[PDB]
Amino acid sequence: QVQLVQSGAVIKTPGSSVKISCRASGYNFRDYSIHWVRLIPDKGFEWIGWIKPLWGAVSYARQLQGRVSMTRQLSQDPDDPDWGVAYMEFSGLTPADTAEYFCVRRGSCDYCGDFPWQYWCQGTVVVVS
Amino acid sequence: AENLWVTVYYGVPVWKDAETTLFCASDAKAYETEKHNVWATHACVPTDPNPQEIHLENVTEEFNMWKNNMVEQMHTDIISLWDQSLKPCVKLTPLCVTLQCTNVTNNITDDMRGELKNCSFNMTTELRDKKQKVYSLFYRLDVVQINSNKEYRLINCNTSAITQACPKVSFEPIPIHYCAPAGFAILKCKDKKFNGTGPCPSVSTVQCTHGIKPVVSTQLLLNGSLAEEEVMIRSENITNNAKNILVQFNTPVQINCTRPNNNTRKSIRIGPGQAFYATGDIIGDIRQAHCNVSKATWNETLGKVVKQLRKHFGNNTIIRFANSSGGDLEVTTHSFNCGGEFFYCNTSGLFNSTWISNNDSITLPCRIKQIINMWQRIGQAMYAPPIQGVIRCVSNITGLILTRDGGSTNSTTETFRPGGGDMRDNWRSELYKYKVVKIEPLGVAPTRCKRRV
Amino acid sequence: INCTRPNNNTRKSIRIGPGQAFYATGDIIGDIRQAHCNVSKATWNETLGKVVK
Amino acid sequence: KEYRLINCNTSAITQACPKVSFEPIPIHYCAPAGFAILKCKDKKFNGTGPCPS
Amino acid sequence: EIVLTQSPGILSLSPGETATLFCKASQGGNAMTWYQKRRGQVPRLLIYDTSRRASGVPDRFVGSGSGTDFFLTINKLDREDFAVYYCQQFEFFGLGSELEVH
Amino acid sequence: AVGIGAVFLGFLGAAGSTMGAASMTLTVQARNLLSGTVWGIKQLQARVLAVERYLRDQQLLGIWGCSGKLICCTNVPWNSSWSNRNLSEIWDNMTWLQWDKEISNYTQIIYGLLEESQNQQEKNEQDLLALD
Amino acid sequence: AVGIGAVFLGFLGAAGSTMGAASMTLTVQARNLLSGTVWGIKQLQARVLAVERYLRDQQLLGIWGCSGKLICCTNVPWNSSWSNRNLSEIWDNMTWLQWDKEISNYTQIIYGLLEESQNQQEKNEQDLLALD
Ligand SMILES: *[C@@H]1O[C@H](CO)[C@@H](O[C@@H]2O[C@H](CO)[C@@H](O[C@@H]3O[C@H](CO[C@H]4O[C@H](CO)[C@@H](O)[C@H](O)[C@@H]4O)[C@@H](O)[C@H](O[C@H]4O[C@H](CO)[C@@H](O)[C@H](O)[C@@H]4O)[C@@H]3O)[C@H](O)[C@H]2NC(C)=O)[C@H](O)[C@H]1NC(C)=O
Ligand SMILES: *[C@@H]1O[C@H](CO)[C@@H](O[C@@H]2O[C@H](CO)[C@@H](O[C@@H]3O[C@H](CO[C@H]4O[C@H](CO)[C@@H](O)[C@H](O)[C@@H]4O)[C@@H](O)[C@H](O[C@H]4O[C@H](CO)[C@@H](O)[C@H](O)[C@@H]4O)[C@@H]3O)[C@H](O)[C@H]2NC(C)=O)[C@H](O)[C@H]1NC(C)=O
Ligand SMILES: *[C@@H]1O[C@H](CO)[C@@H](O[C@@H]2O[C@H](CO)[C@@H](O[C@@H]3O[C@H](CO)[C@@H](O)[C@H](O[C@H]4O[C@H](CO)[C@@H](O)[C@H](O)[C@@H]4O)[C@@H]3O)[C@H](O)[C@H]2NC(C)=O)[C@H](O)[C@H]1NC(C)=O
Ligand SMILES: *[C@@H]1O[C@H](CO)[C@@H](O[C@@H]2O[C@H](CO)[C@@H](O[C@@H]3O[C@H](CO)[C@@H](O)[C@H](O[C@H]4O[C@H](CO)[C@@H](O)[C@H](O)[C@@H]4O)[C@@H]3O)[C@H](O)[C@H]2NC(C)=O)[C@H](O)[C@H]1NC(C)=O
Ligand SMILES: *[C@@H]1O[C@H](CO)[C@@H](O[C@@H]2O[C@H](CO)[C@@H](O[C@@H]3O[C@H](CO)[C@@H](O)[C@H](O[C@H]4O[C@H](CO)[C@@H](O)[C@H](O)[C@@H]4O)[C@@H]3O)[C@H](O)[C@H]2NC(C)=O)[C@H](O)[C@H]1NC(C)=O
Ligand SMILES: *[C@@H]1O[C@H](CO)[C@@H](O[C@@H]2O[C@H](CO)[C@@H](O[C@@H]3O[C@H](CO)[C@@H](O)[C@H](O)[C@@H]3O)[C@H](O)[C@H]2NC(C)=O)[C@H](O)[C@H]1NC(C)=O
Ligand SMILES: *[C@@H]1O[C@H](CO)[C@@H](O[C@@H]2O[C@H](CO)[C@@H](O[C@@H]3O[C@H](CO)[C@@H](O)[C@H](O)[C@@H]3O)[C@H](O)[C@H]2NC(C)=O)[C@H](O)[C@H]1NC(C)=O
Ligand SMILES: *[C@@H]1O[C@H](CO)[C@@H](O[C@@H]2O[C@H](CO)[C@@H](O[C@@H]3O[C@H](CO)[C@@H](O)[C@H](O)[C@@H]3O)[C@H](O)[C@H]2NC(C)=O)[C@H](O)[C@H]1NC(C)=O
Ligand SMILES: *[C@@H]1O[C@H](CO)[C@@H](O[C@@H]2O[C@H](CO)[C@@H](O[C@@H]3O[C@H](CO)[C@@H](O)[C@H](O)[C@@H]3O)[C@H](O)[C@H]2NC(C)=O)[C@H](O)[C@H]1NC(C)=O
Ligand SMILES: *[C@@H]1O[C@H](CO)[C@@H](O[C@@H]2O[C@H](CO)[C@@H](O[C@@H]3O[C@H](CO)[C@@H](O)[C@H](O)[C@@H]3O)[C@H](O)[C@H]2NC(C)=O)[C@H](O)[C@H]1NC(C)=O
Ligand SMILES: *[C@@H]1O[C@H](CO)[C@@H](O[C@@H]2O[C@H](CO)[C@@H](O)[C@H](O)[C@H]2NC(C)=O)[C@H](O)[C@H]1NC(C)=O
Ligand SMILES: *[C@@H]1O[C@H](CO)[C@@H](O[C@@H]2O[C@H](CO)[C@@H](O)[C@H](O)[C@H]2NC(C)=O)[C@H](O)[C@H]1NC(C)=O
Ligand SMILES: *[C@@H]1O[C@H](CO)[C@@H](O[C@@H]2O[C@H](CO)[C@@H](O)[C@H](O)[C@H]2NC(C)=O)[C@H](O)[C@H]1NC(C)=O
Ligand SMILES: *[C@@H]1O[C@H](CO)[C@@H](O[C@@H]2O[C@H](CO)[C@@H](O)[C@H](O)[C@H]2NC(C)=O)[C@H](O)[C@H]1NC(C)=O
Ligand SMILES: *[C@@H]1O[C@H](CO)[C@@H](O)[C@H](O)[C@H]1NC(C)=O
Ligand SMILES: *[C@@H]1O[C@H](CO)[C@@H](O)[C@H](O)[C@H]1NC(C)=O
Ligand SMILES: *[C@@H]1O[C@H](CO)[C@@H](O)[C@H](O)[C@H]1NC(C)=O
Ligand SMILES: *[C@@H]1O[C@H](CO)[C@@H](O)[C@H](O)[C@H]1NC(C)=O
Repeated sequence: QVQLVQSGAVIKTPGSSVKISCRASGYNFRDYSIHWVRLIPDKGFEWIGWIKPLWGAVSYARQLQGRVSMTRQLSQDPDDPDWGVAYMEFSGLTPADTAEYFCVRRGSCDYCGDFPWQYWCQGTVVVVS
Repeated sequence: AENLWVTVYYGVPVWKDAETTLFCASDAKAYETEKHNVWATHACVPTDPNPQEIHLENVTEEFNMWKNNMVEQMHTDIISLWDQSLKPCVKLTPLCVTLQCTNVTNNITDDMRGELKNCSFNMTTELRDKKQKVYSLFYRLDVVQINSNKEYRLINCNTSAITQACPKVSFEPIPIHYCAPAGFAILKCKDKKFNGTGPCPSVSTVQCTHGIKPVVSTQLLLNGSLAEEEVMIRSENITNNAKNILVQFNTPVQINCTRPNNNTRKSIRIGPGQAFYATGDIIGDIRQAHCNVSKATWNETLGKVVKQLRKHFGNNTIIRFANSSGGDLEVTTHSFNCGGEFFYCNTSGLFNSTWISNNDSITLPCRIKQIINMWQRIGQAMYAPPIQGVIRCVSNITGLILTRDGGSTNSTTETFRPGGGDMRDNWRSELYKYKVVKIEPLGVAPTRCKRRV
Repeated sequence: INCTRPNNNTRKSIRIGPGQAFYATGDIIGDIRQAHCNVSKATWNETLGKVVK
Repeated sequence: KEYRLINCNTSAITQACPKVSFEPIPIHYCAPAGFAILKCKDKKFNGTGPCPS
Repeated sequence: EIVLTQSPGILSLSPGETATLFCKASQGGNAMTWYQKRRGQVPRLLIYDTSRRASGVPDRFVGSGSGTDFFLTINKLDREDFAVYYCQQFEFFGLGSELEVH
Repeated sequence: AVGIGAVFLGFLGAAGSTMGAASMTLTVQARNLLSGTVWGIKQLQARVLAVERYLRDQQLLGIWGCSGKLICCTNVPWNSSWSNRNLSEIWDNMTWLQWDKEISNYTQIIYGLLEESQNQQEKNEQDLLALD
Repeated sequence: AVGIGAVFLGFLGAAGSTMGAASMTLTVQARNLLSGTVWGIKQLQARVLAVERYLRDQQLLGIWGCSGKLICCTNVPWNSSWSNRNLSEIWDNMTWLQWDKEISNYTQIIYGLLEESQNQQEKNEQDLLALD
């Protein structure tokens, strides 16, 4: 089975920095993208970015550039080659960032594209004040 | 009369689409460099000269580069050949040891850092009782700090072993020919304009492909096959921004790269019959290895690709470029293997431009890693030996790999960035013209004849 | 038939050298009991009566 | 008071990998082209002799 | 940029019936995706590639449509089916719809 | 005599043309079918897969009326409910690639019809030479 | 028409029954004969052993009168000193498994008789078409 785990909730001062882990377990980590997305009240969804962990190739959205960074850490041993860690990092915090964040993985079928994300994390609520 | 009778026909020329294995074969000149010094002559029948390339009339088939097979087994086969070319070579187990290091003799400005470190340590001799003190040179990207004094260790000695390549076996590519076994055929679209998907109205079958030289490169693929007239862009779903964009342009643009530092190799013995190659003295001034391209040809080819790219996004569109966004080392820069040594060379100086709606040479600096790890396997790190003398290499830049930024929120500009990603796309730049089909004889049709008793 | 070992066990990873793992047996959280097996009485006696017959 | 391992005077020793499991799985046997496998479906057949179905 | 438009949206009905929400794209040619979000929970995938169902999906959810216009139709409404729904072409998103018990 | 005539093409050369012209050459399409350190296993399984396919085809042709004729006729009448085409158009209009999608539904039955027909004809001629 | 008739069995299905009923089906017993990292060597030698056996049988049938008839007759009279059985009983009484133990002694001679008979018939018809 596929499993994702996010971090605990957080309140931050304005103009701060926040680092969020997304831990993945249950599949070969070197073969799938990881996307980050946000959810604000009265806004609907809003896509942030995507990262491939085989070389850590990332891409960010245009209206959020210069304020975010995505890294990864693989698993290096021949015992448990599946688990992996993604790290999101967000700087230049505003009060408008009051939201909930999610890291997702797509479905694994044949006609599965890339954007129909199947598996989700349990969501981290972030309050800035 | 009206009692038409069935008639069976053996050898009706018709086929279907299928998937199977394939066949590796090269020329006879690769056997002249004897005793398997190049790879792909362990497993290579020599190709027969002038194979048939028979032409066809009316028949029209559809192709698809994106769900095409046989590229997957090519990516398997190169990895398997790479692994088969290593087990007869020596391991480097007793080298993971505490290193006493210092700076090389150089009038160093304080704010600049040394690219070379000079280390000495202990090593076993041919016997078991004697041990000796020896020294060598290393790059900064291979040693890290263990933690008065100052000492280092190798980067890979906490997760894996390390295998040295043999200095016999070379690294340059050679034209690999692919061939189908008995009972299949390989089709080929000879159309002048075919983007990469759909029907092609002038086909031709074949038994063996053209020459394919496998080179490994992350951006700006080299020594490739250029298209006929225009500059063609190809993608799977263009409005999707997850997929890469392959650009094949018409005229090749020359590129030079060189390392100028003269180098002296040195042979340390590990024990009985084990050689090891250090990097000894440096005769000359310490300069920095770099690459040159011409100015105006680069600017003109970028104008070409802007003019061709404007058709897929409307005419009144600002288009710009930017360097790589981030990630690990070998995907920001572009990376290749010249002269039996690996280069990682920064590319930010080329992708900085913007384009409105209506003699000098560019250099760029590189770096040199000695240990490598291609394909990011979990327990496989490979050392590479140094070489002798000043090194330079000339090549033809042929194609490009791009990625659109996922720009929402109402912006007319569409920036583009280079992104290496998979190794599969370099082969997909060359197998965009072949699908494999399976013969089926024994058709059956009605006509007016009847078998007598 | 049931069989069980009740002692809680903690593994531990020693490194031998470059890329070699080795697994010891670390601390023991709990009382040291003895691993054993249970079977039912009457079913066993009845099946032995069957095979005697 | 000191000890050593039991096997270190006659042999080396290989650790199993913790990846590979040990539970059995249903292995099916099959005959190649040009043979067949017979099967006695008789209810009482001790293990030797003719079987009529 | 491709903008999605959601139709009727605020829709109050009784159990046991059928219902249908509408969405319209600014650019045709692409596929469609439907997402369900319940109250205080994690969203869940219903429809990808405009007609295909995910795991754990009863087939009484049927998506359809062509070009730019896509309909999502649920027959035989249940109590757990009252939720918030989203249409999805690419990284873009629609505003949503509301299913309420009447 | 011949200044410029159509000589011959490679195998699958005629396959764009009509079936009437394509039926003139079959031997070319028939001959290019047999022949022209882990890798040896892949080559050997490729070769035995090739000869396995060819032997299956030879046996399946052998159980009908014609073993090695390469062109046969038989005693099963064409039911027009399969094809609904005129005789005049098929030999001068369509290709085999065009043909195969049209006759794709009605397969695997015609083969059994040929089997039963050859079986009954063999037992009847067996009875004929039995009274002979 | 047919409410309940004997449809067909698997291969070796009829083999308990008499030879007269078993001779109605041969194609089933004939078709299930060809097709349906050290281990690949065992599979490859199994497959080539299978095709070696089948090709030996095809050649041995080819050197007699009938290449691909699947039912033959020839010009060698049955000597009753081998079998000493009536005609009336064998086709309605015995099975092939029952038959093979009875005819097990007189083998390897009948094959040579067929060889010589086919050879002499071929050279005589050769002389016939020689004067033709
Ligand atoms: C894209 O394709 C181009 C075109 O081939 C490649 O450019 C060539 O790369 C090869 C590397 O394999 C270069 O070959 C090297 O040339 C050296 C110089 O050779 C000259 O000198 C010798 C001796 O005097 C003359 O006989 C010869 O005619 C040349 O004039 C050689 O010294 C090299 O060989 C060394 O290695 C072998 C390995 O054991 C030793 O045996 C040799 O003794 C020697 O030490 C090698 O042959 C070649 O010069 C490049 N240029 C051209 C124009 O061909 C690009 O490399 C390729 N792109 C990429 C990215 O690789
Ligand atoms: C790929 O190639 C590109 C092109 O060369 C590289 O891009 C350049 O990268 C450098 C990073 O080093 C950019 O930043 C410059 O670094 C200087 C280093 O700072 C030293 O000096 C200051 C005092 O000036 C010390 O305090 C410090 O400790 C260092 O010792 C800065 O000084 C530069 O500042 C310049 O601009 C500002 C603004 O105008 C002035 O105030 C300064 O006086 C000075 O003029 C500068 O910030 C550099 O800008 C990049 N080039 C361009 C054209 O932008 C990439 O780095 C390379 N890729 C990789 C991975 O290296
Ligand atoms: C853009 O990206 C898409 C993927 O996101 C990419 O793929 C194409 O998508 C279309 C869908 O519009 C595919 O067309 C389908 O192909 C399959 C192949 O068998 C058919 O089964 C499909 O049939 C439809 O209709 C049936 C009627 O009942 C349904 O049951 C069935 O589920 C389908 O709804 C349909 O024809 C298409 O195959 C792919 N691929 C290609 C190469 O076209 C698309 O290529 C990208 N580009 C563009 C310009 O859209
Ligand atoms: C990468 O490095 C290679 C190193 O070989 C370099 O290729 C060489 O470049 C030079 C100069 O660019 C070429 O020399 C040319 O020679 C031709 C024929 O001899 C001449 O037409 C040229 O000028 C001659 O005539 C001029 C008067 O018109 C004179 O002023 C001049 O002195 C010459 O006599 C020109 O010099 C040489 O042919 C190539 N060699 C190869 C193998 O390519 C390449 O230029 C470098 N890359 C870049 C982008 O600079
Ligand atoms: C080996 O260990 C296993 C551990 O799972 C054990 O199997 C379990 O045993 C218990 C008790 O023997 C079983 O529980 C039973 O549940 C059924 C259905 O719920 C009931 O009919 C039984 O009693 C119920 O009703 C009684 C009144 O009639 C109540 O007094 C009682 O509390 C129950 O409510 C009975 O308890 C259980 O089903 C099994 N589970 C499995 C998976 O087998 C097994 O017994 C052990 N072996 C031996 C030889 O003891
Ligand atoms: C770092 O590299 C340097 C050179 O790049 C190495 O330094 C050299 O080490 C040798 C040791 O045998 C020195 O040789 C000695 O030189 C003196 C000079 O007269 C001579 O009298 C001795 O008999 C002997 O030949 C050599 O001088 C020295 N180089 C310099 C410039 O001093 C060194 O081994 C490397 N490693 C370090 C410093 O850990
Ligand atoms: C390579 O091998 C040499 C020789 O075996 C090592 O030299 C040894 O280094 C250690 C620590 O540097 C020395 O221990 C020191 O001894 C002195 C006086 O004996 C004492 O003051 C220190 O506190 C420390 O105990 C040791 O004596 C020395 N041996 C010799 C023969 O020189 C060397 O460390 C090895 N490694 C490298 C990287 O050079
Ligand atoms: C690459 O080549 C292929 C093949 O020519 C192109 O795919 C084709 O693109 C056209 C659009 O220019 C499609 O036409 C569309 O057809 C639908 C059918 O209903 C119609 O409703 C639209 O209005 C439009 O006319 C066409 O179907 C499509 N496929 C084929 C097999 O022709 C592709 O666009 C080319 N370019 C790129 C950048 O991929
Ligand atoms: C792509 O382009 C951007 C913009 O040119 C590059 O960003 C630049 O990155 C370098 C190093 O990451 C920054 O240099 C800084 O130097 C100070 C000197 O002490 C050091 O303390 C910092 O930690 C950092 O190394 C530089 O400021 C930055 N430029 C800007 C305008 O932010 C980026 O590196 C380029 N990508 C590649 C692969 O070259
Ligand atoms: C297991 O099954 C086999 C087969 O039924 C049994 O073997 C058979 O055992 C009987 C005795 O009950 C044998 O009969 C004896 O035959 C000789 C022949 O001369 C006769 O002189 C004796 O007086 C007695 O009647 C029989 O030959 C033998 N074999 C066969 C093929 O039937 C076997 O006994 C069964 N039980 C066990 C525990 O093995
Ligand atoms: C070797 O080179 C390094 C790198 O320049 C030197 O490190 C410097 O050390 C001094 C004092 O510790 C600092 O003030 C400098 O800022 C350091 N440089 C850097 C780039 O951080 C080191 O001293 C050199 N060692 C020798 C023996 O020359
Ligand atoms: C690189 O270094 C080597 C080693 O010194 C140089 O080779 C020397 O060349 C001179 C000139 O002919 C000879 O006298 C020496 O005997 C050579 N030494 C060896 C070991 O062969 C080489 O010339 C240097 N490369 C340059 C200067 O481009
Ligand atoms: C790189 O480009 C050059 C020209 O820019 C190619 O050189 C031509 O090669 C063909 C085939 O050998 C010759 O017929 C021409 O005479 C060459 N020169 C020109 C000006 O066309 C070269 O083949 C390309 N590839 C490599 C590997 O160097
Ligand atoms: C066996 O020992 C482990 C290790 O202590 C126990 O796991 C702990 O369980 C408690 C209760 O949830 C947690 O607070 C600890 O964090 C757990 N530790 C680890 C390392 O996971 C386990 O419960 C024990 N088994 C029993 C008591 O049956
Ligand atoms: C090995 O050392 C590097 C040095 O930074 C470190 O990042 C890595 O986590 C280490 N791995 C292990 C398994 O200790
Ligand atoms: C490329 O060349 C054209 C014409 O020489 C010039 O107008 C343009 O500015 C050049 N490109 C850049 C980026 O300067
Ligand atoms: C942007 O483009 C031009 C030419 O490359 C120049 O002003 C500048 O060096 C470029 N930016 C960077 C960061 O190199
Ligand atoms: C190894 O040690 C055991 C310990 O009792 C002993 O019985 C055995 O004989 C020894 N074998 C050898 C070869 O020494």
